[PDB]
Parts: sequence; C-alpha cells; structure tokens
Amino acid sequence: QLTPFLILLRKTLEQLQEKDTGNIFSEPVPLSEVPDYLDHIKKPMDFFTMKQNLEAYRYLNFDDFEEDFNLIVSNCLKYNAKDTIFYRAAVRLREQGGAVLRQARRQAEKMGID
Amino acid sequence: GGKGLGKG
Repeated sequence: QLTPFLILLRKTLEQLQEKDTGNIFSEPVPLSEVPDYLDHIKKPMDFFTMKQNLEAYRYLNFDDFEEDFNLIVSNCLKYNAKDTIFYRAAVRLREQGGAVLRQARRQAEKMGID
Repeated sequence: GGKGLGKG
C-alpha cells in the first residue's frame, strides 16, 4: 500500500543522505558553473530532486527509486576525475548506500511491491 | 571517453 511504502522511501532517502557526510549530492550540480556537465551526463540527479519526486508521488515502486539513487552515484563517477573528492565520495556512497538499498528492498518486498 | 573539466 502507498502510505507505508512512501514512509519506507522517506526513511531510506534520509539514510542515504546521511551517508553523504560532505553533502556532495544534496543539490543538482550547478550547470552554470559546470557548463560541460550535460556533454557527459544524460540525466543529472541529486537528493533534493529525489525528495521532490518522492513527495510528488513519482516513485510508485522500488525500482524507480533505486534507479535515481544509482544515477547520483554513476553520474559522479562518470563525470569527475578519479583523484577528486567527488569521485571518492561516490565510491564510498555506492558501498554504503548499496547496503541501505539492499535492506530497504527487503522491506519493500515485505509490503506490497511485485 | 574523456571526462569533463571538473566541478572545482
């Protein structure tokens, strides 16, 4: 059912955001400061946009939620040089966030996801 | 594929 599922997503998103200790993924990459970003990145994503989507009922299953979180990480690895704070943060977030999503998926299974 | 200039 939608109510318990959205509560699960909010908690999951909060935990993912807590893993981003440097607040690197909190808001969209500022395109005005990074004008070549869209030359490399097909679909930007960030935690604020995810929260907006969540509250606007755009995540009605777990896969769509996962897909957007995974974009946050994959975009960052793809765009940034390996020796940057950003790339290193994405490597860490993939591992830590991955554990969060594993646990959250198991919870979603216990509810009503297909 | 090469990467971007960077975020600074």
